[PDB]
Amino acid sequence: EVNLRMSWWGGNGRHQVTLKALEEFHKQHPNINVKAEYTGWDGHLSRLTTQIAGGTEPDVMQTNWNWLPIFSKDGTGFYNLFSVKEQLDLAQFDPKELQQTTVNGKLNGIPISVTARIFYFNDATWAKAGLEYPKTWDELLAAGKVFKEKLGDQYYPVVLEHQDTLALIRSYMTQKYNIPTIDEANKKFAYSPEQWVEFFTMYKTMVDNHVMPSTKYYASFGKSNMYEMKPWINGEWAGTYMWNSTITKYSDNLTKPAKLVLGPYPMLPGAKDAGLFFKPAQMLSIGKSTKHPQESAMLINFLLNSKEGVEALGLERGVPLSATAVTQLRASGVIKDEDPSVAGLNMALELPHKMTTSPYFDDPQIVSLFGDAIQYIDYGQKTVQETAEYFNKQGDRILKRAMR
Ligand SMILES: O=C(O)[C@H]1O[C@H](O[C@@H]2[C@H](O)[C@@H](O)[C@@H](O)O[C@@H]2C(=O)O)[C@H](O)[C@@H](O)[C@H]1O
Repeated sequence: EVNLRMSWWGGNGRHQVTLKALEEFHKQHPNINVKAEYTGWDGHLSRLTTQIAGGTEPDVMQTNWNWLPIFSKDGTGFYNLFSVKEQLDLAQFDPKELQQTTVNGKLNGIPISVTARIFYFNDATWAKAGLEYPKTWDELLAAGKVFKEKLGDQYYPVVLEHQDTLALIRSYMTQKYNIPTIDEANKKFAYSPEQWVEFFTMYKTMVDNHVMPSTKYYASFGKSNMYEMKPWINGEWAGTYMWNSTITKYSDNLTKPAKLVLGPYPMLPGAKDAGLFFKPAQMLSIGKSTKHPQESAMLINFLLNSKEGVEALGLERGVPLSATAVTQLRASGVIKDEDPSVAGLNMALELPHKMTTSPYFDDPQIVSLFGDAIQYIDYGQKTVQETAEYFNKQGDRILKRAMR
């Protein structure tokens, strides 16, 4: 007679399918009740951090890979799933994906899917602009002027939120210099002061060349989710550098007949590595002190492995890593090669991508610092030179506290 709580984040489409899956789970186990706790991405980590600090987190959580150092530096912040391998079929998940979710030999999460940020474009707006999708960084930067002149000041090749930008310029810097962004031995960023000048100078170039809204223009709209903004819905902001695993949260709010379409991935001649931010998209974890680890395990197995859970959940989290699950969704015709999300992943996997991203590159205080920094620049409060030093200094401090 078992009462479980489960949290997750995502759009309403993801909420809808998860809710149907939990109703089927309860149908399958009338002795097991699941209270569902769901929101969008915004504030979700923050609410979870409060819960975990008071020992009141859910039995089952959808978790983010970059949270592992936050909650489980020593692998003990989430229940070890090696202890519930009897309810939960672990062999369906590739051992090297499961290694991305293991900390000090403890299995902290089951990776649901993998993802990298790639370029998707509004095919309607790009058609009107008369432009081909950029194949090079130089083309991306040259696209802004064409949009601006051809279609109007309100038209932009892409919109980039600060976290997207952080990833994008890093990918460019990885292509050029082929070094990790974070030096983990020394608990600090690897870039020289000059490469940080180059990083923020690139931002300023793209903003001046009309590639994307400045953070000041972006702020003139409202506090909405980006995919919920008018200039996104009406095609004026004509693309996104986005996780393939959540691309329908974006393309579903376009004005028909507009679609998001996979763009090419810009690669500097002579680059040894595309500098993708490629990671597990999300995990399902069990609370450290859950009073029901076995029922929590059963629920995660249902959702990720069972015919019924897998069918219900569809692709609202990306392309399943579970071998049974992904085979199932291909056989039911739900996974189609031409779908932007599946095509996005295939293209990414073919890109040279040996460099892995440190979970510290996505530390929420580092991401928040980045947005502060480009806002310094856009609102004229710091020069590029000053912003680059500021970011390097304040960032190395955060890293030290984060990697503590
Ligand atoms: O919901 C997802 O599928 C993703 O959520 C997380 O990303 C955040 C937002 O949900 C997403 O719209 C994007 O803008 O980036 C945000 C972020 O990266 O923190 C995960 O980080 C993704 O891997 C994915 O699970």
